[PDB]
Amino acid sequence: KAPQETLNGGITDMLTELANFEKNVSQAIHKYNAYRKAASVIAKYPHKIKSGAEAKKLPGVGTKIAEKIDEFLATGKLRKLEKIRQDDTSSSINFLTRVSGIGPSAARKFVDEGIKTLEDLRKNEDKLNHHQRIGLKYFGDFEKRIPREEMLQMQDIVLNEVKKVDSEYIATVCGSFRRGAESSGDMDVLLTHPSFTSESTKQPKLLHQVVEQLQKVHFITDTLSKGETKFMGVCQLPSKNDEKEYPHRRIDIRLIPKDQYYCGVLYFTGSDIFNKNMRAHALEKGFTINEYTIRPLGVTGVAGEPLPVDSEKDIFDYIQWKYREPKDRSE
DNA sequence: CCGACGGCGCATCAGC
DNA sequence: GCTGATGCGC
DNA sequence: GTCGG
Ligand code: NA
Ligand code: NA
Repeated sequence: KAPQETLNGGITDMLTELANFEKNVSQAIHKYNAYRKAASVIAKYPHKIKSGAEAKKLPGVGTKIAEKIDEFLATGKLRKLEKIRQDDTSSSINFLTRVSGIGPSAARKFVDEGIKTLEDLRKNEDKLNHHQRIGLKYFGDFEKRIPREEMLQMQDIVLNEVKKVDSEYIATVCGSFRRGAESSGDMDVLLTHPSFTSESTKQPKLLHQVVEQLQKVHFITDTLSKGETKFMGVCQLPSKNDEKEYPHRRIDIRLIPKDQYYCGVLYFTGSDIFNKNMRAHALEKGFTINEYTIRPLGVTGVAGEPLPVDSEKDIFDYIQWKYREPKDRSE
């Protein structure tokens, strides 16, 4: 259950700025993660907060954050923020990172080499790599929320081609999209083939082939990176005659060994909080999970040998939990 | 006090 | 050349 | 930055 706007947005928002600043400008992921974490739980939090103490209570919340929360309650702002908002470099530094391929080093490098806008980018592509190129290119597309309708749509295309290419494959769209989301950010493609498993001799072709196909059929426009197992690229929906071009979008496809799929599936489907809790119970029944497998916890304190997973269920099976519907994997 | 905090594929870079 | 290390995104 | 050894 989550309410939150006229409630604690002021806070969650400030925090997010904070987080960004750490990541991008700071180069402190942990700190970004920390601020995000705080931002989340408080998001979920049913009350009109009234102080830090109140929030301290939150798990994630703490001293400094709560300190902030007081100024903010009191002032309606965070002074830190104003100097940050007013500091040149920082902002530009935060902006550029928006650009897919551009991280904090690049972004800071650029800003030092004077570059600090799309333009500068545009006027400097000899100074960008591919990934960065496509990202600059697709800048607005990417930040576009994707529509499930489309998702569905997109969902269908990717779905058949694979089917066209080979019949034995398996794919599945994961993410919020799997969780039943009205909208998404990208398309996570989870796939595998029978001929591809754990101790098996890999067919790059497999993945290859699925790409090409989707390529062949002008589904996937660009290509961020690709190798025997992972492919990250740009894809689009064929334009309806006299109907303006939709947006281009993120899509990644992942190939997995059949023995680890569901784990992968399960893993990749989320939620994140869900995974945590699950990791927990699964543990309670004496096992340790991950993206790949499920292991029987050692009678000692830890002990190898992964179990036979033929489904998501099975997973659920081992830990004595009802096979949850991806829909309610909210946690 | 102090370490962990997800890890990994894939591209490009520093080096030998 | 290639190895490993670093950036990036997921 | 927060949590927890
Ligand atoms: Na706390
Ligand atoms: Na970026």
